[PDB]
Amino acid sequence: PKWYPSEDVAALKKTRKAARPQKLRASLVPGTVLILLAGRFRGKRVVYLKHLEDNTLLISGPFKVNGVPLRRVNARYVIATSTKVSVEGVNVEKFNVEYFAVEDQKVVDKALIAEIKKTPLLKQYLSASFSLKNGDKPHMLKF
Amino acid sequence: SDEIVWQVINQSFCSHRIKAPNGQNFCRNEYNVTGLCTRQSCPLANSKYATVKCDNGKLYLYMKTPERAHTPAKLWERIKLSKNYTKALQQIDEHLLHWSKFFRHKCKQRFTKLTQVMITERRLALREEE
Amino acid sequence: QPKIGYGSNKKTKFLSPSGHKTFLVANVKDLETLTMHTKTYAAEIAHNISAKNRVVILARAKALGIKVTNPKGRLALE
Amino acid sequence: HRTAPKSDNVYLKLLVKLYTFLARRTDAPFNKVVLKALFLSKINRPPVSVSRIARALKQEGAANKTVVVVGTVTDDARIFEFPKTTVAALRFTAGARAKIVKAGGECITLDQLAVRAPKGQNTLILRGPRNS
Amino acid sequence: SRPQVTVHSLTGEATANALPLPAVFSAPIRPDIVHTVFTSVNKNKNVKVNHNEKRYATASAIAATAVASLVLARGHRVEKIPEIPLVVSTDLESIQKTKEAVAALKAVGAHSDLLKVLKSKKLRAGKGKYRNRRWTQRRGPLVVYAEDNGIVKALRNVPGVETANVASLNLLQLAPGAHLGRFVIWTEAAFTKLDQVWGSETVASSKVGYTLPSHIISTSDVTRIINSSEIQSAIRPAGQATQKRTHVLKKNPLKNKQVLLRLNPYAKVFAAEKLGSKKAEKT
RNA sequence: CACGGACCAAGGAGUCUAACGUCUAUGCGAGUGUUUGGGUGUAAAACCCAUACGCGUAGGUUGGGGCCUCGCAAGAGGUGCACAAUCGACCGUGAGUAAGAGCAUAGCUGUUGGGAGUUCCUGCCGAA
RNA sequence: GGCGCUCAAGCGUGUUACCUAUACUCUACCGUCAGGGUUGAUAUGAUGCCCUGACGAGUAGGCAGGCGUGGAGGUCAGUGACGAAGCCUAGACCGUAAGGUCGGGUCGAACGGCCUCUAGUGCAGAUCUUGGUG
Ligand SMILES: [Mg+2]
Ligand SMILES: [Mg+2]
Ligand SMILES: [Mg+2]
Ligand SMILES: [Mg+2]
Ligand SMILES: [Mg+2]
Ligand SMILES: [Mg+2]
Ligand SMILES: [Mg+2]
Ligand SMILES: [Mg+2]
Ligand SMILES: [Mg+2]
Ligand SMILES: [Mg+2]
Ligand SMILES: [Mg+2]
Ligand SMILES: [Mg+2]
Ligand SMILES: [Mg+2]
Ligand SMILES: [Mg+2]
Ligand SMILES: [Zn+2]
Repeated sequence: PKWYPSEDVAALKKTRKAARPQKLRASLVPGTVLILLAGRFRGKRVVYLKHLEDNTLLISGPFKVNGVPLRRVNARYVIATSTKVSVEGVNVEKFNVEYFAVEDQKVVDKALIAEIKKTPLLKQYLSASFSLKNGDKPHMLKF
Repeated sequence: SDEIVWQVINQSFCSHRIKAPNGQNFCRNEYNVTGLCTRQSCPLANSKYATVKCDNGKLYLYMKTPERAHTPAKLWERIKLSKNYTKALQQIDEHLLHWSKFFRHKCKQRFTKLTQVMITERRLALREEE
Repeated sequence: QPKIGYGSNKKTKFLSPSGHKTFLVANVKDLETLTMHTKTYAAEIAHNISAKNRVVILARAKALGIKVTNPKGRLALE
Repeated sequence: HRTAPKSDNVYLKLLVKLYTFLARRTDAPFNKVVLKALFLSKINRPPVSVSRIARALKQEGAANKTVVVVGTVTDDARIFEFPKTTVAALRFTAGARAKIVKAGGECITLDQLAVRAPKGQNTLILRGPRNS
Repeated sequence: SRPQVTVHSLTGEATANALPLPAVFSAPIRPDIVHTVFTSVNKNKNVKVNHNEKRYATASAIAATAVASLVLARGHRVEKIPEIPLVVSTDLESIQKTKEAVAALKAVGAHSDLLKVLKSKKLRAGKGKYRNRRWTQRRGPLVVYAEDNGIVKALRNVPGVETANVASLNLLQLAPGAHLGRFVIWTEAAFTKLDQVWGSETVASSKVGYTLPSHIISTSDVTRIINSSEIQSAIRPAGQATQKRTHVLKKNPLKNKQVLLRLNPYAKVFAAEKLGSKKAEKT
């Protein structure tokens, strides 16, 4: 109170806007392969592990397969393909949002590779990048 | 007669009034706290009134009451606000006890601004002395 | 074609891009009427003021902390 | 009709301000009626003579009522006996004022009536004949 | 609304003798009538004006002379004067020298107004400058005298000061520019004679068939009357004075379930019952 | 595009005033207007007196805004402005009376008149 | 309309799709109107502030509000060789606009702002005339 209020302070009206947990798109499910459309790893195929509280999807390359480390990715900048891997092998509880502010990636990668081996040619798929060739129309293209 | 005086001053020549481009009016009256010609503003319009006004280094408080409406020479009672800002606000509230909130709020604001102006003119005119 | 529908909003009317309503000022006494309304109003020295008076007005305006719209006019060009 | 008196008289405007405030803040329709009357032009404010006041009081039960005339009251030498009452009106001619004072009555402005009867209790409004 | 005014000696010391106010100062102050009459009469230097209206305007101006706030409003430096209406000893009427009268005015406290009028002198702006109207200056104090004993000659030369007999007061001299409240100084004899000239409650005005005007409103201040004590008893409770906004925006019931339930409670139950998709019996 | 074009500079198609009336504001009020003259006057002025004449004066009942009582309210009533409705009396069959409003000033403005092209900007109301 | 068109880019007859206006709906804004709230006083002129709603084409006709030009009274203890008034200003700011303020230029001695009453807004075209030039 060391200064009397010069002019006046207009208090903001109370806001009836409570934040609620996000409702993700139906295609996104744990163990779903993803295509990243921007950033350092744009056009690179990655695996989906879990959805964080702050609405940043968590993804692993695996770094072993394609050199993409554990990372947070925005959901809207990602395409979801119809091919899946079982994520039950990897537990994915410890690492969280605040944690993001090598050994863990190795632990995750061993379990995820274990499931990757069963499906044919999946490692090659995750290794290679994606791009649009001439004559490719996305709207028909089933991803 | 304050209402009559105000109505004449409003719909006739308030010589201290200046019509700004926006349409808002400013009374030039030195004693005026809020330099805007309104019902609550013209010291001429209102019998009960107060202002902070600077004389030399001091920031005096001038009081106006209907009792001294006659004898305008002695009308404005002069009170010295203490240099301590907190003490000054306390003295203003005490003297303006049971006094309409408009003049009290405006008086406090004017005291704050005049104190800042005194500080900053001390700033602009700092000299080698002391 | 001019018409009333083009009228500007009242809250934004008569406002410079700096956000200060322009008020004409002739002398120090008229400057002092804008002592606290520094946020709402900015002073503008009249065209007919002499150079000797303009420096005094500018000094008093700086002391009061009131924005002058046209400083360095007739003390500098453009 | 009007929303404010066309006259530029300061005192009429003050009375209009008081009565519009009362009509806004009083349930009684009396304040509304007098407020609407205050706006009227001279032709629509015919003079109500002391004669009409005498008739209005002769009506049964109205002897002690405060007669109200939004306008001017004029004397009438036709009468010799005039009862005592506290007429209220905007203006009073010298003859009418003398007649009211002489008979023990008294004349008040409409502000004094508002102080007396903010809800217009026991009031009797009169209006002059606007034949032409 | 004082009872009396204190005379002031020429040297400045307050005089014990006191004079009751005349009834003119408690007269209607009407800017509109004064303005109309002032325009009509200033056109002459012709427009006919009712004599009673002219006297009414004169009375209104005289009443305005006592309201110091209006005098400040017009521009006079009445900030430093012993009191208002300003009264001075009758000996003022017998001064023979301009310098003595000016010194008496300094003692009276009208020094500031005279200094203003002196400083205000400037050359006439328009071509009227060469039509015998060349120098223009502000107006000074008015000195009213009941009888002239050489005061008139002394104060003629000093700029800004005009003298007028009590029996002959002028609206032009009293209200320059249709603006009420000129600064005036009344001689002690003049203050007394004002009653005879204009009349009091129980005294004939000395003008044939003239009475001072009555007030349409008995009280000048409407704030006192509107507040009062009994009206507030008569008045219903007040509002907020800043209306609360209701229904700033329209929320369609069909798209927002909350307002839909608000409009209709039975909609909740009907949704659970699904009567809209009810099956009529096959029969 | 269809239709026309010596050249530069200029100048470039009539006036004051009256009569009646509606409305508005102000002053007074069965009154109202002064100035027809005089006094007075820091002097056409301003202030004031008469002097005349002008234009004015010479009930029954129902409804009724309003106010009183009862009623929380709807209502129950009581009382009744203006004015209307019909019912009549009298004066002298209406402009009727049986409890008048006008005069003066100013503004705007309709009509009749006495010789008598477009129209600064914005807005508003609006036939057919 | 122009370029162009002839299983039409010509007609009449039906089908959808599509483009979009001074039209309609919603929102915000600006104006006029209407209904309101607000004083033992308002955090800014109760002619203020605030709330709510309706309308904005409009021909004939009529009314209001602003801008600008002079005249007079009053006023700003206004402005001025450290540069007043006048004029220009493809500069800046303001106003929907008539315009206003400032900057600069020009100018070189006085004039402006504001309240009131009083006068008073820019163009077109003809008969031609005169000088001057063919
Ligand atoms: Mg310039
Ligand atoms: Mg009439
Ligand atoms: Mg009866
Ligand atoms: Mg409040
Ligand atoms: Mg809305
Ligand atoms: Mg009857
Ligand atoms: Mg009846
Ligand atoms: Mg569209
Ligand atoms: Mg507010
Ligand atoms: Mg409508
Ligand atoms: Mg229309
Ligand atoms: Mg002038
Ligand atoms: Mg220009
Ligand atoms: Mg713009
Ligand atoms: Zn003021």
